[PDB]
Amino acid sequence: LIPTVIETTRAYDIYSRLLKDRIIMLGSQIDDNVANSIVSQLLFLQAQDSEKDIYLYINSPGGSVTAGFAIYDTIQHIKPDVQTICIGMAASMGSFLLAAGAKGKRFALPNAEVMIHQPLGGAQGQATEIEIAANHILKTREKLNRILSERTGQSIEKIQKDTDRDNFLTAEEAKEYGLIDEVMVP
Amino acid sequence: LIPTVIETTGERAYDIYSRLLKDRIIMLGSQIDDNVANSIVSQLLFLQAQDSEKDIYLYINSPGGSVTAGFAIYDTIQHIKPDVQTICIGMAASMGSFLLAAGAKGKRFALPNAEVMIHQPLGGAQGQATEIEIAANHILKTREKLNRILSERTGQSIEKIQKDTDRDNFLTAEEAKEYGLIDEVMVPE
Amino acid sequence: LIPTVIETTNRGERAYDIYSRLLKDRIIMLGSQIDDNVANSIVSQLLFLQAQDSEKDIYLYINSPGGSVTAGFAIYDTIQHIKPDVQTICIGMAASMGSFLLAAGAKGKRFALPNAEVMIHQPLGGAQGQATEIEIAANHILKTREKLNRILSERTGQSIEKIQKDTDRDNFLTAEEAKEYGLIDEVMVPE
Amino acid sequence: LIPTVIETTNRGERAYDIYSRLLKDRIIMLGSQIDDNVANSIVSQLLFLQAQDSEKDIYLYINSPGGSVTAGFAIYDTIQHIKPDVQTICIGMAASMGSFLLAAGAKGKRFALPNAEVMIHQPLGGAQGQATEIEIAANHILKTREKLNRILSERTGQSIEKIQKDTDRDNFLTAEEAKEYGLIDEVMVPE
Amino acid sequence: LIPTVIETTNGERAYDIYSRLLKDRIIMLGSQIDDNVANSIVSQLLFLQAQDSEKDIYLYINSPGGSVTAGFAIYDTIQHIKPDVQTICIGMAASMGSFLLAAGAKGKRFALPNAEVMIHQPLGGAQGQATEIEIAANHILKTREKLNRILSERTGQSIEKIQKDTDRDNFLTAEEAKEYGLIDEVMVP
Amino acid sequence: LIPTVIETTNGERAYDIYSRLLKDRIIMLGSQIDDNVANSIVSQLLFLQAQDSEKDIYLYINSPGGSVTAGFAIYDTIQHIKPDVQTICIGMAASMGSFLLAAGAKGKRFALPNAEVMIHQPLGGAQGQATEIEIAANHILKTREKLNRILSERTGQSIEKIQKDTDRDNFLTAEEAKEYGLIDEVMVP
Amino acid sequence: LIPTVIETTNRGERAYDIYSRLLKDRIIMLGSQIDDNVANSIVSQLLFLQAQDSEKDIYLYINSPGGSVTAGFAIYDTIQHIKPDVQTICIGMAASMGSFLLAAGAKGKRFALPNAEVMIHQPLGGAQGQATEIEIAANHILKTREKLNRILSERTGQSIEKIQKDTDRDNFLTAEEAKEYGLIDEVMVPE
Amino acid sequence: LIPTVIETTNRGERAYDIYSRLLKDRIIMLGSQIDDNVANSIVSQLLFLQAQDSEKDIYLYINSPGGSVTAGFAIYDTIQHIKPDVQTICIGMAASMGSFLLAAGAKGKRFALPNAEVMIHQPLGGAQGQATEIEIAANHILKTREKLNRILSERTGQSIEKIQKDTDRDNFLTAEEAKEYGLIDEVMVPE
Ligand SMILES: CCCC/C=C/C(=O)N[C@@H](Cc1cc(F)cc(F)c1)C(=O)N[C@H]1COC(=O)[C@@H]2C[C@@H](C)CN2C(=O)[C@H](C)NC(=O)[C@@H]2CCCCN2C(=O)[C@@H]2CCCN2C1=O
Ligand SMILES: CCCC/C=C/C(=O)N[C@@H](Cc1cc(F)cc(F)c1)C(=O)N[C@H]1COC(=O)[C@@H]2C[C@@H](C)CN2C(=O)[C@H](C)NC(=O)[C@@H]2CCCCN2C(=O)[C@@H]2CCCN2C1=O
Ligand SMILES: CCCC/C=C/C(=O)N[C@@H](Cc1cc(F)cc(F)c1)C(=O)N[C@H]1COC(=O)[C@@H]2C[C@@H](C)CN2C(=O)[C@H](C)NC(=O)[C@@H]2CCCCN2C(=O)[C@@H]2CCCN2C1=O
Ligand SMILES: CCCC/C=C/C(=O)N[C@@H](Cc1cc(F)cc(F)c1)C(=O)N[C@H]1COC(=O)[C@@H]2C[C@@H](C)CN2C(=O)[C@H](C)NC(=O)[C@@H]2CCCCN2C(=O)[C@@H]2CCCN2C1=O
Ligand SMILES: CCCC/C=C/C(=O)N[C@@H](Cc1cc(F)cc(F)c1)C(=O)N[C@H]1COC(=O)[C@@H]2C[C@@H](C)CN2C(=O)[C@H](C)NC(=O)[C@@H]2CCCCN2C(=O)[C@@H]2CCCN2C1=O
Ligand SMILES: CCCC/C=C/C(=O)N[C@@H](Cc1cc(F)cc(F)c1)C(=O)N[C@H]1COC(=O)[C@@H]2C[C@@H](C)CN2C(=O)[C@H](C)NC(=O)[C@@H]2CCCCN2C(=O)[C@@H]2CCCN2C1=O
Ligand SMILES: CCCC/C=C/C(=O)N[C@@H](Cc1cc(F)cc(F)c1)C(=O)N[C@H]1COC(=O)[C@@H]2C[C@@H](C)CN2C(=O)[C@H](C)NC(=O)[C@@H]2CCCCN2C(=O)[C@@H]2CCCN2C1=O
Ligand SMILES: CCCC/C=C/C(=O)N[C@@H](Cc1cc(F)cc(F)c1)C(=O)N[C@H]1COC(=O)[C@@H]2C[C@@H](C)CN2C(=O)[C@H](C)NC(=O)[C@@H]2CCCCN2C(=O)[C@@H]2CCCN2C1=O
Repeated sequence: LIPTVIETTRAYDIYSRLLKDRIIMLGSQIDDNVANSIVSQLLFLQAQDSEKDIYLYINSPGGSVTAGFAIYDTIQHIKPDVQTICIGMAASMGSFLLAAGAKGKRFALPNAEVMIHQPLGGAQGQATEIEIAANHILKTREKLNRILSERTGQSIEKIQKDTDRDNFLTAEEAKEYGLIDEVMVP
Repeated sequence: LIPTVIETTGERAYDIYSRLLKDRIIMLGSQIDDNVANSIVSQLLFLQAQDSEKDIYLYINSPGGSVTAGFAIYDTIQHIKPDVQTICIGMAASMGSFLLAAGAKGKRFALPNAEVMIHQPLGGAQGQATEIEIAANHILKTREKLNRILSERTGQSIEKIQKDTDRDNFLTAEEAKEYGLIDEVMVPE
Repeated sequence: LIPTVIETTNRGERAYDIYSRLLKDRIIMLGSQIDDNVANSIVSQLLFLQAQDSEKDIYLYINSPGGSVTAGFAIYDTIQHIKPDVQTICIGMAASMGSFLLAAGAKGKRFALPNAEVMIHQPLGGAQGQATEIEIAANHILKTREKLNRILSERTGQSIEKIQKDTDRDNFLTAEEAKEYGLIDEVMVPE
Repeated sequence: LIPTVIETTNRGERAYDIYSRLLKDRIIMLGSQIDDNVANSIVSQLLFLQAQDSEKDIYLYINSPGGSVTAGFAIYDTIQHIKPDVQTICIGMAASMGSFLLAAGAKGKRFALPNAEVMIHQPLGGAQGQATEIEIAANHILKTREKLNRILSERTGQSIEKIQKDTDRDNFLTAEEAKEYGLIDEVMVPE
Repeated sequence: LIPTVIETTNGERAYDIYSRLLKDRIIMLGSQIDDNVANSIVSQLLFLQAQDSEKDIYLYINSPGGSVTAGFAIYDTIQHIKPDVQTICIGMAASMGSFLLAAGAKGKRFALPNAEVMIHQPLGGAQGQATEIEIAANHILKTREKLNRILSERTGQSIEKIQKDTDRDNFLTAEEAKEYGLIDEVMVP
Repeated sequence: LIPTVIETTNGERAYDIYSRLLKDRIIMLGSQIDDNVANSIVSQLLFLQAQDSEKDIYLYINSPGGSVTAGFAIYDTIQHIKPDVQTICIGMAASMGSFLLAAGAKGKRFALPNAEVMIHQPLGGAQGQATEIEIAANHILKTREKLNRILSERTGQSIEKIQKDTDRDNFLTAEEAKEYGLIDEVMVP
Repeated sequence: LIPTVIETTNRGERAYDIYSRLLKDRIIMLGSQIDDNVANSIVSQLLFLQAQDSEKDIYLYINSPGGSVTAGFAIYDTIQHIKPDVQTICIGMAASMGSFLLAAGAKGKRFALPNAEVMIHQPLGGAQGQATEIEIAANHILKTREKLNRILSERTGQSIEKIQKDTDRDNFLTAEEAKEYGLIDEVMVPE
Repeated sequence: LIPTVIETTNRGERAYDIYSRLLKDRIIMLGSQIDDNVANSIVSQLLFLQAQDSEKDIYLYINSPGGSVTAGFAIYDTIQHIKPDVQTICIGMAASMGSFLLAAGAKGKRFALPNAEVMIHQPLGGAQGQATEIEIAANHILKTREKLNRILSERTGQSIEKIQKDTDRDNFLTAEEAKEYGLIDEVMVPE
């Protein structure tokens, strides 16, 4: 399953060994369980050293918006720069969090994919209940577009237009858009 | 389970519902879907073709169902020349109560222990925010359309109907009369 | 699954399903669970027989575990509305709305066969969701119960209080006990 | 899949399904599990056959595993109520409520074929819920067993005590054993 | 997909194929034997005796058997009625099917050259208390003793031999079934 | 996949990330509230008081709520213990989650700038007799009156306003929740 | 997912799961549905705590919907058997057998938190089969209700008659209502 | 789900699961449905404790609905084989093979707590297939029942005839009734 590594100076699972050097893996669908683990890792690493950079590695299709905002707010709240690196795919809220990294320190590997889209949801019941859920999800999208605007340097209007459908971007296209700063080269 | 009857006028065999239709009675006694709506519409148009002067009688024991199917029946009632009397037996709920109130003025009835339920329309939305936005706007406009027509038929204000249909509202025959959904409570002869 | 019978008169030979044959002699069979389809059949049959003859008695044979309350009331109100006396006969079992409709027959003309069972209960329902939604559903079924007890009081000669108490749990009765209660007038004596 | 028979008749040549053809000669088939649908069919048939002729015998052929007790009593009460003698013939198997209805035939006219099976047992039921609810259903099914045993005592000539002991578990009886018991009167001999 | 056949009269008359065969006193036992099948076969046997008490009846058997009690309903009706019941096996007569094949009128039990015959012991089951399992065992054992007793009388084989021969499934050719005493003749073109 | 963290001592000690946080008096309420979650949270609150009756406890909330009774187990333990319980909403505090957020020590209830807060009425159900439905309705209504009473005291809003505001699902931004009285401060970097 | 606590102790620094840590101070958690597994765990814990110290009080925290009656009586009988006083604290909810065990605590030492719920009701069960089998299960669960009511009478100071009426249907009680009833002794005040 | 306890001696600090801790003091928990896995655990525990000390008593605590007969007999024969007295204590419920094993404990040393239930019954099984296959299965379960009744006769002081009659249906007993029967010697009086 998950391999064990030995350091001379104990036994670590590979993910915990990376955390010792301030690397956090976001490598799954974002639910509350994932979000609370990332949050706790971010807070622990600040408590260890308030000044040294943190590195968030992202291979995620996204998931829950609220779970993603738990991570987003914790990134912005803490003193250290949180560097972000896209490996494989950062989609939806995973791409949102890729863009959330410290300005100048957001990366994607050359063949990594980035996807931007509008939030997904649903409601079943009375017209009033459907009205509430529609107004809530539209306000959630407004909140997402506004932050992405500030993050990428693109206008709210352009982001609305470009996320209307699923938008698949190359690592190059992600830089051009302003979702990342550099394509990390071999 | 559907019984057969014999008439003496030669002689002919009828299923009970076809026999009532002979005397211009239409039965709306199930969940309102497309099949039911198209049946009732065809029945209403046939009875007008036979006689455009004589009254038609729509007996209602229905939990409602599809709003558009209900509206297909509604629009046919209003288009045709004959007065369509409505009679609530057992229960008229949702689109069933809407169609009960759609009967010719002075000619909407309910039996003493019949129940009338009014409610807001039900639906669903899946997918993207804009897809949910369209679905929400559609069902809200559908409700506006329902509330407007009900207002005109009952005499009640649009907002009172908005308030009284927000949650499921169960009314007795007397309460439905007082509300303006019907005109008379049909008492034993 | 229903047998066919052949009938002979001035008009000749006619084939009937057995239930349609009984209907020709003003007998309606209430022999299933009560839903909207059954109710609408009964209602249509009651109205047809009044149109045929508004003086002659109608006969409702009941072998039913009840079912839908609103469906039963569609039958109930139709019985009361039409001019002819509607006799009721319990064969086998009249439970729930079945027993309500048995008590609904014309006074003096309600019967049960010596080994027929009669069951009386309170109405059954359900609610899932918000506290307000549950309140409304509770209030509806309580008012439905009030209506059932009020009518049953008139037909039996018992108080609403006694009916409330006796219907709190499922209450099974013999034919004799149903007669003593006022649900029926007579136990039908064999030949 | 049931066959159609053509018979030359007085009014004219006629096509019947075979079960309806048998009904013409006053034979009713009880050949399935006893539910409310089956019971109401049998009741209608017995009432139709009395209306045609109040004097001539009726013949009820039984190949049934039983089923519903109340549905069985709808058939029982109708048999006893009508004037004509109802003969009972067990073909294949009469079990549970099937065996009860076999025993219910007019005295001297209850038959089983040589290799036919008769099974007698106590009522089956259930209750799930509160202790009060389980008490009611237990008391109800126990009174139902008393009613069945008391009638069986009258019909077979055996004591309630003996029937109680003999029906505690499933009891399979041969045709000759059914005769000795008093469930039937005669084993039907090849003509 | 049961085909309709037409026959001329001094006009014309339509039959489904099976009802047409019954007119010439042929009963088809061509399915698994349950109570529904048994009561149908029993009624046909009784009807055909009523039409003619003298002329032979013909039972055509392509059945894998089924219910034992349903089988005995048919068996006892065959024995009761006065007409001779000829039995013809086409395809397969298994279990209670083969029992009823052997029950045909003496000298009048047939099987087609490639038709198969299977004899076996009765199948059943019980689940519950030891007392319940004992009763169900004693019942099925007595049923087997009843089957073996009659098969002995029909075949000429001893009760002990049939017990041995039916312990497991025994498949017989048409010639073997003749030799055994289950049939009298193999029917040749 | 809960990561292990290592800390130096005058040797070394391993912690799962959540147990490490508890050492500094942080309790994570980051799942649906059931009895298992409640008893875990209750035990942590009681343990931390036992360690130090003076120092603050910190409850971090990312919960969609769940059970009301399980929620009140946590609520009553917060009130009982002497230490001030600070509440911080990350991501979402919904239903009983938002109730427990509002239950934090006065002046010490927080939410992050993009964290969402949802208030609603309690959910339930009953299926059976009218008597059974009445009891279950009266019980859930009384539970709501209990929730609204406490929320009134915590927020400053009237019992009547909260009733109106929780009739349907009400989604609040971190700023709106502050203004409402559910939290005291929006936590800024 | 349950947290691990590190505590400095006399023998040395030690890692505990939080529930085992509480047990060290003589606290047992009853925080799930009561089945045989839960019951045997509680029994073992109560016996272990007597063995360590026969004099010092034990504390049973209850957040339980109830469950099995026999499993509940394994816990009840062990509480009464041991020498130490067993204090009971209702946190969140004590329902059915949960409320019974709350009432079972040493007199003067039964508590509920201000917003904690207490529910009392009659036993739940079932039977499916013969009339004899249903009789046995009905008589068994009725005797079980008598046993529970008789003990509750002793514990709360109310009559068997009152308990019978009050537990017929589900009865939800506030902490203060539980105190007036005598199920608990005290509502636990914020310190 | 099982709590951990820390123990102190000459050998220091040791952490135990609560059931392993009880086993150190020669207590075996029989607190589940009896299958082969449970039986093999009990058998291994019994043999280990004899190896440790062949004089000191062993204690078997029983909270069990029974299960497999052969599994129970593996435990039974192991109890009888080993030299130490094996005391039995019924907590909550000993039903079926659970009650058999309760009666299996050393004479004079079988206990039940005042509210513990004891149930006795006949063994349960099934058979599907040929008449010969059903006969064999019937004969096996009947002989299994003979063996159970014969042993229960010795341990209780009742006749095989009385045991056969009393075990025909599910028979529930109080602790006192179990003592009167000879299944246990003593009802365990509280402190
Ligand atoms: C090994 C474990 C280390 C745990 C680190 C937790 C931490 O840094 N929490 C953030 C809040 C937070 C939680 C979250 F989930 C997501 C976020 F983005 C942010 C925090 O408040 N940090 C404080 C320092 O720690 C605290 O002061 C105390 C004890 C610490 C164990 C827990 N605490 C708090 O949670 C409270 C809420 N924080 C405060 O009391 C102080 C003062 C009030 C405003 C919040 N706060 C601070 O903001 C303090 C002073 C400003 C610096 N300042 C922290 O860094
Ligand atoms: C025995 C079968 C009788 C069927 C009756 C159909 C009928 O009355 N249709 C309505 C339209 C309609 C359909 C529906 F589904 C729901 C509705 F509410 C209304 C109708 O058009 N009625 C006409 C009479 O019939 C028609 O003229 C012709 C032939 C008739 C067989 C079918 N037709 C039409 O469907 C068309 C659409 N109608 C017309 O052609 C004429 C002229 C154009 C406007 C519609 N129309 C009429 O309105 C005529 C005007 C003369 C009065 N005027 C009807 O009653
Ligand atoms: C061969 C088919 C015969 C169908 C018989 C229907 C019938 O008797 N309906 C009841 C209403 C009713 C329906 C129901 F479902 C359950 C009920 F309990 C009662 C009825 O109204 N009966 C009338 C006679 O019939 C009617 O006058 C006309 C035509 C008849 C085919 C249909 N109609 C009505 O449905 C309307 C509603 N009835 C009336 O218009 C008249 C006058 C307004 C009050 C109701 N009404 C009558 O009550 C008339 C005069 C009083 C006698 N009086 C009926 O018996
Ligand atoms: C071809 C259609 C034939 C229909 C025959 C029905 C019939 O005979 N019902 C039994 C009752 C009954 C029903 C049942 F389901 C199971 C039973 F066991 C018994 C019956 O009452 N028979 C009467 C004759 O018929 C009736 O008098 C009238 C009309 C008949 C169509 C229907 N009716 C009744 O149902 C009513 C209830 N019966 C009566 O009115 C008379 C007088 C009141 C007591 C019952 N009753 C009779 O008992 C009459 C006189 C005594 C002879 N006496 C019948 O045989
Ligand atoms: C077109 C429809 C033709 C229907 C043929 C029915 C018939 O033949 N029944 C067998 C009994 C039987 C039923 C069954 F399901 C399986 C069997 F194997 C046998 C019968 O009894 N046949 C009698 C003639 O018919 C009857 O006498 C009367 C009317 C007939 C419509 C029905 N009945 C009987 O069912 C009764 C039971 N039979 C009798 O009453 C007489 C006298 C009592 C003993 C039986 N029985 C006869 O055995 C009579 C006299 C001996 C000749 N004898 C029949 O052939
Ligand atoms: C490392 C483990 C720490 C365990 C902490 C348990 C604790 O604080 N329990 C609360 C009760 C409680 C339980 C719960 F689940 C939710 C709650 F909100 C509250 C408690 O009672 N605390 C006492 C101190 O502890 C106790 O006195 C004893 C031993 C402690 C191990 C367990 N006990 C009790 O549970 C009993 C019930 N408490 C008391 O006996 C005393 C006196 C009676 C009233 C309750 N009580 C107190 O309230 C005492 C005195 C007031 C201070 N006062 C506690 O702080
Ligand atoms: C750390 C491990 C501690 C284990 C403690 C078990 C224990 O106390 N069992 C209770 C019985 C019991 C079990 C149960 F599950 C629920 C209950 F309610 C009660 C018990 O009997 N306690 C004894 C002390 O322990 C025992 O004497 C011996 C060894 C102990 C390891 C196990 N034993 C017993 O189980 C036997 C049955 N008990 C006895 O032998 C003595 C004498 C016979 C009557 C029972 N008994 C006692 O009752 C002794 C003397 C009275 C005090 N008296 C205990 O407290
Ligand atoms: C620390 C592990 C201790 C394991 C204890 C096993 C044990 O006591 N087995 C019983 C057999 C048995 C197994 C079982 F599953 C359920 C039972 F009820 C009984 C046993 O045989 N016990 C012997 C002692 O042990 C043995 O001698 C040897 C080694 C022991 C590790 C295993 N063995 C046996 O299994 C064999 C079968 N036993 C014997 O060989 C001797 C001689 C042949 C007859 C059986 N037997 C004994 O009966 C010996 C001498 C009499 C005393 N006598 C045991 O107590």
